[PDB]
Amino acid sequence: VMDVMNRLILAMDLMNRDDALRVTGEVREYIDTVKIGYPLVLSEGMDIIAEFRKRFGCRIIADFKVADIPETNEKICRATFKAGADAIIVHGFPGADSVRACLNVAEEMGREVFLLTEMSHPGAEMFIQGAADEIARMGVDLGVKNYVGPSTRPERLSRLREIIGQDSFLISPGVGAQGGDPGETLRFADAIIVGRSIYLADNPAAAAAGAIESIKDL
Amino acid sequence: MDVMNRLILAMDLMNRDDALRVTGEVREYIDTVKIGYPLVLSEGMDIIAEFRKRFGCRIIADFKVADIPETNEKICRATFKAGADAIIVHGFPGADSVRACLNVAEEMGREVFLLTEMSHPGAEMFIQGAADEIARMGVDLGVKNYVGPSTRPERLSRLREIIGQDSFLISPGVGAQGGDPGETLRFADAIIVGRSIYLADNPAAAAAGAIESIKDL
Ligand SMILES: O=C1CC(=O)N([C@@H]2O[C@H](COP(=O)(O)O)[C@@H](O)[C@H]2O)C(=O)N1
Ligand SMILES: O=C1CC(=O)N([C@@H]2O[C@H](COP(=O)(O)O)[C@@H](O)[C@H]2O)C(=O)N1
Repeated sequence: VMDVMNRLILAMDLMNRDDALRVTGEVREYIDTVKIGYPLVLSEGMDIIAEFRKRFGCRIIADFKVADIPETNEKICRATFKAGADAIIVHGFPGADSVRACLNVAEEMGREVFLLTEMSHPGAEMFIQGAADEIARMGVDLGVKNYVGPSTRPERLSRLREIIGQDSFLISPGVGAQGGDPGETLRFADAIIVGRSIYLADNPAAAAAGAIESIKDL
Repeated sequence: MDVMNRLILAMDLMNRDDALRVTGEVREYIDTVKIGYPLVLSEGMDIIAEFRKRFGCRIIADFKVADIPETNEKICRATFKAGADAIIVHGFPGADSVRACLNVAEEMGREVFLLTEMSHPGAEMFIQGAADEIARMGVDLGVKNYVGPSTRPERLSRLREIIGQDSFLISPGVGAQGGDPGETLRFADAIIVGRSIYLADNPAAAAAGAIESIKDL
């Protein structure tokens, strides 16, 4: 599994190149893995991935929550890996064929797929939560090794960890702004994803250092 | 929304030259183009403005928005800033995530299309069982634009029943995936067609032929 420095992944959702680059550079000594999503990509282009690689020594997880039909999913994965992303996050709710399409491209291109099971926001309780355990089981059956689970629901995150096993890699968002606790989340997740608590702080470096300090024993 | 010939082109080619050329070859048959991530992630969001400059067509950003509310808001803002007239959002992530999109659309004068049931086989695993409820959620939220599967006419008909004749419904899965143009239009206001047109030997004839099959429709 990828060796995430300090078990902390930065969710870089700022929407302008200058600010995104500044903040990421300021926390560079604490984080070597950055999650780049559509807020930044749709604002600055896929070349932002290239710029991050050039400026920082950070792995890039493209958080695109791929959720289309198999044929389109394959195209999205190809374009994303072509740009330099180390991994891509895919939704499991659209079914097994859609996930398999992503896995096939990842295998062919030598990259990784992260399967998003349950989400962290309130709305996830409406439809996703009830399908989450089966989506996770589906991931295991398909050979998925990397997963995403919610920090906001410890009981659900714990169950997801059980389903995927200790060998699987699990990252978890919802820490900080959404209410999740760093340490508690790391009881089940290999790494925590943190966005606003760091990138909106007056001193992102201090925010990152503080978060790491609170989980130093972990 | 008034879609010319009830036909929406799904432009999923991945290079600017081919995308612009093919769209230009069928421009006389359409006035609405669905642009998704295959093209956007390959050529950039500036491609939307380019399409409006060259064709003056309506642009539906098929981004199947499926994030938390906060992120959904940012995605919609960036998308509408690029010139998209509408955006497609997944309903599976819940009401709050859809509401976030509706708010931005209202603020920027755009439309939100709610994707209920999908057209591919995998949709039967989790989405289909929640589709009717997702559609009712759309009705409760005031959603007026929906997306349903051409590949399952009975499911598309049910979606139409739930949302009513007043709502706008577009449907993908026509052609390559097995859906029939005419049958799909019995329930949907417009059909979405990708490969059957942009992958055809002669895209113009494909589009012309498709419209011919639904001539008196
Ligand atoms: O269930 C999930 C999945 C996910 O990726 N995310 C993403 O994780 C990040 C959370 O950021 P934040 O720490 O709440 O500011 C954002 O980029 C979200 O889009 C989430 O919050 N919940
Ligand atoms: O359920 C759905 C939703 C959707 O948007 N689509 C999209 O509709 C288009 C269908 O293209 P095609 O006619 O099968 O080539 C693609 O851009 C898909 O991503 C789909 O096929 N099924």
